Amino acid sequence: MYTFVVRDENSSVYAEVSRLLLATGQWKRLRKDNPRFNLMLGERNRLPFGRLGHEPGLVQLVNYYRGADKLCRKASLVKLIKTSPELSESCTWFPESYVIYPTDEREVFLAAYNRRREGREGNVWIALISSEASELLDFIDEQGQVHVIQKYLEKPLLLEPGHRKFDIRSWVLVDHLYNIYLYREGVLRTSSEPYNSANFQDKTCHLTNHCIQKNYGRYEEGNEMFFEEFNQYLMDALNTTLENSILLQIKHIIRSCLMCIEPAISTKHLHYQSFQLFGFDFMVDEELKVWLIEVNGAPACAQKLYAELCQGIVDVAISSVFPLATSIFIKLHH
Amino acid sequence: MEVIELNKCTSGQSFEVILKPPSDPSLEEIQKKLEAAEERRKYQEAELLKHLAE
Amino acid sequence: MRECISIHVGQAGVQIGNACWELYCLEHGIQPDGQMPSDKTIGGGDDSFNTFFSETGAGKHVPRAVFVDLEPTVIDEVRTGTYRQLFHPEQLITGKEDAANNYARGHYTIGKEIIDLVLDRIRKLADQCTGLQGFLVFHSFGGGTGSGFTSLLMERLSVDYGKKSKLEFSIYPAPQVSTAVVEPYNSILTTHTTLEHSDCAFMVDNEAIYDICRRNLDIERPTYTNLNRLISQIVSSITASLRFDGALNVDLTEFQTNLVPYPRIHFPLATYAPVISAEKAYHEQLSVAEITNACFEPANQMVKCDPRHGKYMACCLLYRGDVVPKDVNAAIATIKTKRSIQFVDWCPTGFKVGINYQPPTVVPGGDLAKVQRAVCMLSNTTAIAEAWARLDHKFDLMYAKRAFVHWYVGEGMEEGEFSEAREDMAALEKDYEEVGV
Amino acid sequence: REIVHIQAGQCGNQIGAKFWEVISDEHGIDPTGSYHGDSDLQLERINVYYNEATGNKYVPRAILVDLEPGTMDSVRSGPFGQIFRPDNFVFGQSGAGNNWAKGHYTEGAELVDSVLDVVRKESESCDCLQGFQLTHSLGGGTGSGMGTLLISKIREEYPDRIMNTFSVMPSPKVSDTVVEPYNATLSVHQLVENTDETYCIDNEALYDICFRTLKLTTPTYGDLNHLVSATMSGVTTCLRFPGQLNADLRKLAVNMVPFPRLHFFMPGFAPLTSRGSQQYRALTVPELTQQMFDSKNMMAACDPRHGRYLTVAAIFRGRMSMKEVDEQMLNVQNKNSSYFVEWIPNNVKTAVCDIPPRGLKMSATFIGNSTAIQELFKRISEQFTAMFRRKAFLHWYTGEGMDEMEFTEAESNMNDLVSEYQQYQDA
Ligand SMILES: Nc1nc2c(ncn2[C@@H]2O[C@H](COP(=O)(O)OP(=O)(O)OP(=O)(O)O)[C@@H](O)[C@H]2O)c(=O)[nH]1
Ligand SMILES: Nc1ncnc2c1ncn2[C@@H]1O[C@H](COP(=O)(O)OP(=O)(O)CP(=O)(O)O)[C@@H](O)[C@H]1O
Ligand SMILES: Nc1nc2c(ncn2[C@@H]2O[C@H](COP(=O)(O)OP(=O)(O)O)[C@@H](O)[C@H]2O)c(=O)[nH]1
Ligand SMILES: CCN(CC)c1ccc(NC(=O)c2cc3scnc3[nH]2)cc1
Ligand SMILES: [Ca+2]
Ligand SMILES: [Mg+2]
Ligand SMILES: [Mg+2]
Ligand code: NA
Repeated sequence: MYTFVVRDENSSVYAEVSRLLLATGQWKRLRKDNPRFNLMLGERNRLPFGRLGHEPGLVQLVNYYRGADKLCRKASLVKLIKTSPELSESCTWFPESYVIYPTDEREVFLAAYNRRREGREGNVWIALISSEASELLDFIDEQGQVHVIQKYLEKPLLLEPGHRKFDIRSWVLVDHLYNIYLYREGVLRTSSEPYNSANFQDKTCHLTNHCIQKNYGRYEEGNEMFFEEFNQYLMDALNTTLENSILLQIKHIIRSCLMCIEPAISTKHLHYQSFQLFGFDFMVDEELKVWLIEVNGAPACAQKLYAELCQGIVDVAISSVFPLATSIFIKLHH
Repeated sequence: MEVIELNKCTSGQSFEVILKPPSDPSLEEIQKKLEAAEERRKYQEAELLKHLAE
Repeated sequence: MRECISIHVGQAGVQIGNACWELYCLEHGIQPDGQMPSDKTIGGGDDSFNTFFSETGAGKHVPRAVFVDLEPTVIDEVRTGTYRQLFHPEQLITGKEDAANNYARGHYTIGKEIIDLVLDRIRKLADQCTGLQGFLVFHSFGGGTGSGFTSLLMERLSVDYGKKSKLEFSIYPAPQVSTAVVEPYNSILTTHTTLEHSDCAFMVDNEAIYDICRRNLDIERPTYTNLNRLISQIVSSITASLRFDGALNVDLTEFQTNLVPYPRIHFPLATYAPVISAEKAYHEQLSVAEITNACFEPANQMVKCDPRHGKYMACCLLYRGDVVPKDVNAAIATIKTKRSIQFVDWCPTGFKVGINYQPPTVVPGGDLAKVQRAVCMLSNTTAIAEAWARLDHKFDLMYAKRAFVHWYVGEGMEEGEFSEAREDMAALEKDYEEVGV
Repeated sequence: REIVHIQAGQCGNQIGAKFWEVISDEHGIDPTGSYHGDSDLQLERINVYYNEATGNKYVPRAILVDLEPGTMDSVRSGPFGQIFRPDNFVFGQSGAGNNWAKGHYTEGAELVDSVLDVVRKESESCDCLQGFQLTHSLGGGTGSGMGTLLISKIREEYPDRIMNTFSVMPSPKVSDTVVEPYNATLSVHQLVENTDETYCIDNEALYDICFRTLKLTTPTYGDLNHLVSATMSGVTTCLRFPGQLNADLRKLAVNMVPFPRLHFFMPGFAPLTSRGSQQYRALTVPELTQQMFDSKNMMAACDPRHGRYLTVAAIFRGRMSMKEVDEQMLNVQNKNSSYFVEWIPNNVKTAVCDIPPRGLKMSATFIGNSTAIQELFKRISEQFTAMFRRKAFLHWYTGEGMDEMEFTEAESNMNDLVSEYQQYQDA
């Protein structure tokens, strides 16, 4: 009979998890500030890792990896990839990006830009989307935050029927043993209105966020296409499968990113242990080449997959540590 | 990389290896504090004995 | 040669003092009766071990140390211990009634009645010094004496010995080995009052020492004897440079220079390896690379925390046994390629190494196995602030309800000193953060 | 570090006598006062309760008080009757008639100075007196009235000394007279002010235990006192025997009492035993822990589930796996952390002594500072008001010079004590 606490109630994912735990009748929820817990569903900001693993006779576990923010924040991600030999500046699956600070690496970004003057070579960048630096670097001084500038992929793979843009979301679970588990079910957050490569002010057809579009729901319910359909499309349209054309690259990128920061965040020989659910966002160009967009440290799930995914978390990340009285995951071996 | 300040002797040796370069109260103040706390133990004790006297 | 005086305050300080001086004698070949056949300069000398020992014309080598406790039971075991002849009666000061785990009682009430006596007995040693460096002060955070009287003593030493340095060996409170609840109060209170009176303080969490004794020495439930003999080994590693020939950390001033850039942030993290059980039948001796790599495992640290998520300001490696600079540099080179070691931008990323060819001496019949090589790393990492965070949280929980406060107020202390001390700790935690991220 | 013992009244002297009977056996002291044991751990802390009298004999640092000679004559002719110093027998003749006023204001006032002379003579002999302890009932006249009078005058002459009590609470289940709630309410008023620790020994609980658990058809005061002496031996174990626990009464008080007025403890003991009926099956450590936390072994008829523990202390005795002790102790907390306040970190502490009590090869003594103790005072307050609203039986008191106002005040302070416990139960 184990105990746990909840310190982020805006978490749609772990709200489902806390519920499932209670339903087993072998887990009891405590208050926010009760330290005598076995599990902690902690907050997103300033989680007190320093106070974990100091309760005698209590094996403590937390649903967040300390230091994982370096991967799950755009400014840190670019810095991580460029400075890490494991990934390097010659990274093939990450769009070239640069860190820009308001009034740093700005004069360097121009070096690549000064060459783009060659012409006949696509030149559009994102923070929003524009074709020239002058206006790009003029609005990043108008919010006051630290923003990243990245090469916009001008020739994305476009779904038919519709001529639509789309991004892929993969959910990855890393347990206490740092086993990397890819959820077999992903989702395509697609565009409903056709992709217009002319001008990029109208960001309804370019930004494929589930919220921005809320022609919604024309093709697929909720503007969300899942792997079974998307796979069938690739077979019929492009004479290939999802596993071959895209997923091998996805599995490669996920495995490369986490293995890189493993020595920095691993809780192998620590006095407390950690697991965490990640949300990798990918992008496919017209030549079936996968690109990494970003990583989410506190991802939300698709409505259909909440039940299956959340149950999976309890199985391999919680019950693995706290046992009770075929798998929906793909283990990325290393 | 760079080893420096190497000093050797019979009992052992010491050195330094660099990998990358960079980028009170007075005595009276004390005894006033202590005595300021003593008078308060005596005030508290006085009010106790007063209370017990009533 | 410059002398060093050791001050042991409270039960923890005294009993650890015993473990250390016991070990020192075995290392320097000094006998329980205080005789040292090795020393040919009878009745005096200019040697390195004279830093911790003075000599009598009769050839006895006496510790430059003073034991102080507000209750006699612990020090009484020194008076009748195996090293009873070693010490001088005036070096052992005992009260009648302890501080009852009350900082205010140790500091104000009882402290006032014995502080002058202690300073007088300390002055008797300082007069026998040709050039006193300063003091090494052993005590617990938790005890009323170890916390209360120590802070008072540290204040007076800064008045009567302004130019002299002062180092701390402080026992951080752990529920595993404590029947006290008010420890968080005493720790915050004594840290606040002592902070600017201490140049360098080595904290030791009983939690860490406890688990090391269970994990590595296979001791089911460590006693204080088990903890202390392990602690004494660490302390020995840290003070070895003051008692032997060398060029690294030869005086107390050099501890501040090499480990403490910022005065307030003067709490270096200690990490020790290897810890091997004497009851371990078969043991494969560990190499320089293996023991050095172990200095970056949290399980070997004197305080459990995660240096990966902080920044280093300094780092010293202190080896004892079969070690040469070659194998050390080779070890460092490998370790950095695989581990997270961030230094603050305004510091050089490097290590000050010290080696003593004589391997670590072990207490006969003790729990530790003899080894061919051992190492103690002294790294000033911001990650040690986790220990302050834990402590300050426990403090805030109790003080929000003013629990147990009446005990302190009843001894003449102001409730305001609680908030003053807590404010200081809040500033300290933020100082660590500015440097750390 | 010596402790001066006082026992006042019938109840106080009878539980006190058995207390000395029990620990005198543990320390190997015979009724004559001569040591006859095997271990020497029985002696290196025997100065706490015994003065080493001339002729190689140990004499209890105990003072026996009463306003009638009846009970004290029984002590003197009891098993360990001679062990006590004859000069320390201080008694009157008139009695107290179960009247708090007589014990506190008239009959007792006449005798109290005589008692203090004996307290003084004992204290002056102490190298370093660590505190006083009193055994008494709160339902009678002498132990209740004169006891709280003594406490008041000891605090006057020794204001910086620890003053604790082992106080027997009255219950209708085991009642001598109807005015027991009056005497109890008046006494609690005193204990809240002038003691550091009061071990609440409820006769209701002692009766229930003897009947429900121990299966005794009609328990006597002797049966009730087997539980008291065993508990008292338990809480004093770490004071009387050497161990890694280096604490005097003051240090123990600091760690157990977070608020000065809330110092009323629930004692407990395991395994529960009938006198004479000895034990064959030794309890496993899990069983000791489970029982001492169960309400059925509590000596204060309070349900700890109706409140929250501020602090808890547990003294295990006998040879056992101290690892297993921890694991089981750490288990109770981690199972029911809702009944422990979260704003006092690590408020459950444990100790082990190698020497078990007689008859048992291992045992556990429970000391709980629970807010549930308010149920005890609530009970007394109900019984109090039931009579006081009609001013019943009050003439016994006003006849001794007391005014109704003093009853109203005493009632108010105890109702405040209840509201205080309720404050932290909601924190
Ligand atoms: N490592 C270690 N810690 C100890 C030892 N003795 C006591 N402690 C710790 O010290 C804390 C309690 O303070 P003490 O040193 O026992 O008390 P004190 O300094 O004598 O002060 P008083 O309250 O007057 O007794 C607890 O957290 C103990 O764990 C010891 O021998 N070794
Ligand atoms: N370099 C690039 N080329 C093309 N499209 C890009 C791009 N970078 C981002 N996008 C598009 O912009 C959209 C929003 O980008 P981004 O991922 O930064 O938003 P976000 O903060 O919402 C990630 P999440 O919602 O998962 O936390 C993506 O869905 C993708 O369509
Ligand atoms: N446990 C116990 N309680 C007693 C004993 N004698 C009396 N009492 C209780 O104490 C109250 C009577 O007080 P008593 O000691 O006789 O009064 P006193 O002699 O004038 O101080 C009643 O509530 C009894 O239940 C006894 O021997 N043991
Ligand atoms: C501090 C936690 N522990 C267990 C480690 C503990 C141990 C013993 C006691 N005993 C007493 O407080 C007491 C004994 C007597 S005799 C007269 N008054 C008293 N008071 C309390 C707590
Ligand atoms: Ca010499
Ligand atoms: Mg002490
Ligand atoms: Mg009677
Ligand atoms: Na007199």
